[PDB]
Amino acid sequence: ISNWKNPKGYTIPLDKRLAADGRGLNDVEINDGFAKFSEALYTVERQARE
Amino acid sequence: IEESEKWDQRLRKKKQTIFSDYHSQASKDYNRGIRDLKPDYEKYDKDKKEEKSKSRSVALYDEAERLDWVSNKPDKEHVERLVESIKKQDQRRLKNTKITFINERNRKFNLKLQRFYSKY
Repeated sequence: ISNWKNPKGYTIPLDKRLAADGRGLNDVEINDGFAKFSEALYTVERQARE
Repeated sequence: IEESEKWDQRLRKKKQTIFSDYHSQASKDYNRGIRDLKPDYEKYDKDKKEEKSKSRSVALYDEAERLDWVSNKPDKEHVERLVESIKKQDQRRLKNTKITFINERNRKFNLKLQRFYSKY
């Protein structure tokens, strides 16, 4: 079941089209280094302001 | 016990009859056909007993160098039962062989899709 074309009508329910992808295998996580990075930017920003 | 023995044979055969390959399928079809066979007419015993009496040389059952088996033309009854068995088997085959969709082909495709992906 292709996301691009099909020569005949051949309606496919949405669940089957959704099931045909590799979205789950691709993880969505963020590095830990952002937490220390942003906080440092927030710390110095307050320090300079005071 | 004899009735229980026959029930044992029935149950024994029941758990072997419950598609794997063409190799075994051929054998299963053949032995079903054998199970539907009716041998031992009045012909075979007469043929065994008659020409054996005057067996001057060579036996009627010898086939190492027998010659007559080439010219065995059957009778009408045997060919008739051939045709009826074939027709019955053909009819049996034709008997056993037989909204998310816009058309009947789309329907069959969706049922195929359902068969393959519903597990996932």
